[PDB]
Amino acid sequence: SVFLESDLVTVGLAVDQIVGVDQRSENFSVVGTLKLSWHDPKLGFSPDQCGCTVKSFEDASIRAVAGEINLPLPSFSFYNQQGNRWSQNQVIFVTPDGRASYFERFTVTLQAPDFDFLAYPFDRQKFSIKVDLAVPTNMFIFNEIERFQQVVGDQLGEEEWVVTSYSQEITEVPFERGSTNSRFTTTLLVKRNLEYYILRIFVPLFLIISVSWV
Amino acid sequence: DTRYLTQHTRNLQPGDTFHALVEPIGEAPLPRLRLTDSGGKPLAFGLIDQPGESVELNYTCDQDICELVVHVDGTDGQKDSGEAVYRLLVGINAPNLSSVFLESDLVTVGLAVDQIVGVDQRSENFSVVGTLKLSWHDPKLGFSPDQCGCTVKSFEDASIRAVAGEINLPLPSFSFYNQQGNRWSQNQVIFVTPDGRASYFERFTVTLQAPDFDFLAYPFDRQKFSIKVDLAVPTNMFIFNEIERFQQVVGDQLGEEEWVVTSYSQEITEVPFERGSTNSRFTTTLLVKRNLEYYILRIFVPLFLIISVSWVIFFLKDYGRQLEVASGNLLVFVAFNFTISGDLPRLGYLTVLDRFMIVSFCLTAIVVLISVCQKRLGAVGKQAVAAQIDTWVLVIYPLVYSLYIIWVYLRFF
Repeated sequence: SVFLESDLVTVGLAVDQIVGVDQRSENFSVVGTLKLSWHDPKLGFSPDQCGCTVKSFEDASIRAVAGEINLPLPSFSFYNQQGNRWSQNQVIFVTPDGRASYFERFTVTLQAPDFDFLAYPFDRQKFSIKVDLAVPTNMFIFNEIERFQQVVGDQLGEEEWVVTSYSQEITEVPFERGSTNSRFTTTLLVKRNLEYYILRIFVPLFLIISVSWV
Repeated sequence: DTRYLTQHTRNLQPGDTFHALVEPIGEAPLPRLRLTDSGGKPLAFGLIDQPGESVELNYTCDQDICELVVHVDGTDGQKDSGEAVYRLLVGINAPNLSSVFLESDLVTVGLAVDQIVGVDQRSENFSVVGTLKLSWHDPKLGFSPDQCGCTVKSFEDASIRAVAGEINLPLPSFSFYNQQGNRWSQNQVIFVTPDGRASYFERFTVTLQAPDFDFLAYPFDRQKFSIKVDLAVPTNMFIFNEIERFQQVVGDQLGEEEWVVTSYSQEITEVPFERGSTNSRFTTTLLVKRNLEYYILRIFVPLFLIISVSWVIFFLKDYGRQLEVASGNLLVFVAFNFTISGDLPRLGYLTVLDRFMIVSFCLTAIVVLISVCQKRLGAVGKQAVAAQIDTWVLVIYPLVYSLYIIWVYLRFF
């Protein structure tokens, strides 16, 4: 068994809807789910007090009442978030073992600064969901990605773009001076539906230039 | 998906017995049965019987109170066994091969739409106001009405989620799956009786996703507006089992004029979450069809008029003027065409109206292609030839007119 005692953040994320995709403002909006999990021998829920294996908590209770012992918790931030994150449930479960599992279903607006409009309307793009820790890696790191459900939902609900391939991958980033924090970069690569562009722009053009020929 | 099972039992009194049995009703492989306490610590083994097909199990209560949880282990079995059935025989005092001895906590969900505020087309979402009622017996939170000169006490949001979580017994959380943005919750009030009957309803405003928007049939299109409401917790804790219609699902006065509801659907499902864990989903679906009374009087009536003009010009045969008129009628067409506004998001497909419109425009220009030809003839001569085709066209024009309609009837219906 492993004698360096571990606290290690397991991050999972999943997109389930692409609500909005702005072009002018170069942002886009997705609904999703984000799950963090980590063993703490602490918060050791002996099930003599509770006739149960598992107890759970939501937002105001966790951030306040779990901070009653003043042991640390792995904070996190959507780096390239614009505006607000519309958090529907922020529920967090714990085992006697002391296995923390926090997932949060969310609504977000995200920046896409890697919009190349040159290839238009034949253009591909990168939609990213970069999710850092707020705390440094003196405290917490995500090391292992769990795919807790499929990253790209069957029913995204957007018709101008469709996703080609996804990418989930961890990096470590400088913060402050000489301090590094993990970043769970969750990137969709996308290509544009040209069927609109062919039928309402291209054939008309062909027709009009055909007239000049004839 | 559900490859393991539990049942939280009733509180056994001191020195009271317990009997349990599993039998494969659907010729399925043999399961492991066990009894455990309310926590993890286990009490017994469901042994494989003398016959060799039944899982016999026994235990008697020695502690001050016995909180019991029967396990049915389903991991050494048929791989992805779509159907595996079992008959679970459980009882307290009589060893035999009135009231219900599996302790129940069971979420009763009711929902009702009262307004369809907004219906976006481009973004493919829509907004409704409603009410959602959850109810469940917990012998716990047992409100003895000696403290309160009353039968019932109630709580609103900040008090329930915080102060009801003071005892740290669990509560059935829930989420609108296909919610976009925020849920505008007006009152989140929850009632309880001494009995320990939980009554939570919440009036809400929501924006919901409709990824099942087919724009092809447009403007003759029907759609599905859904309100999928999951639990956040798994079914180790809570399940909705029974739907109560606490008021009529579709309000008389929805307040929307472009669509009206055809039929509704309320129905429970169970959905995978995490790995190997299932949570209930209260799918409450409105089926909808479009009011075309707008579409008939501002799109279709005019179209008919404009194409009628192309028809009637063939009557005239003063060919210069005929052509002038036809050309003019086509010119209007352009104006009209860009007038009709479709609020549809830019779309991969042609819809119905897009197809009829494109057929209208082009041959309307074919009527102009014919006026030229006739005028030319008339000028050089063979004027009767021009008149022949005039009659010729009038016959054929409105039937290709008609079959085209019947053509798309078929493909689009």
